[PDB]
Amino acid sequence: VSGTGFGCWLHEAGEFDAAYFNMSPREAPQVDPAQRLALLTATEALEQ
Amino acid sequence: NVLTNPDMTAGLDAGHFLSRSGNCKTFDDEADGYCRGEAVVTLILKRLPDAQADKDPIQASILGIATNHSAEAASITRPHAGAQQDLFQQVLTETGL
Amino acid sequence: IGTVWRDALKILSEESGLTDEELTDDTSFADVGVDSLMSLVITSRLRDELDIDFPDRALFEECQTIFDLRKRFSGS
Repeated sequence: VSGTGFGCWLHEAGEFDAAYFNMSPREAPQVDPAQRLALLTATEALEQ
Repeated sequence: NVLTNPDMTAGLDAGHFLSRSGNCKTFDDEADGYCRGEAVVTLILKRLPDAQADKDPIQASILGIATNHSAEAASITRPHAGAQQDLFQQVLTETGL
Repeated sequence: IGTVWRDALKILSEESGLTDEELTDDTSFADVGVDSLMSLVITSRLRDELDIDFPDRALFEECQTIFDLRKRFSGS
């Protein structure tokens, strides 16, 4: 049991565009949100 | 590499990565996955002239090293022979052998 | 073939988590997101229950779209 419960959070960490990245609805929830956010941000940076 | 999480073994077997029969049988006609092992290894490296001038014991020399990705594979986990051949040729040409 | 095809489509929809609205004939297995890893599960379940013959090649390799899988299932 922790003594602190604070922190700054990403409230849209579970949002992803599976169809764009050739994923499947059953595969997507199994991918760490870190990987999904990395994909999204990398694509945005490359396009920018 | 020390294995202590059963979940990792379960997830590797769920992905059909591990053989359910025995050890890794490479070049065998009945290869059906690999076996999980443990090992810790540490090496000491140094540029050759600095080792020679230091009277250090030398037992091998690294001539070259390279890395790439098999991003053209049919699947993410599946290998790609073309990328491996390009990597080998690149290292060989760079090393001068 | 009709009953086998319906059961196979149900199996594919379960494993893919799709609708069967967009898992149509034109659908391409690559866009769906079926890897060889998932095609192995599809074929294993298929052989275990339906008793159909899909060994050593999965589906995504030989069957690019649902057309090819349905054709294979028809046994033409």
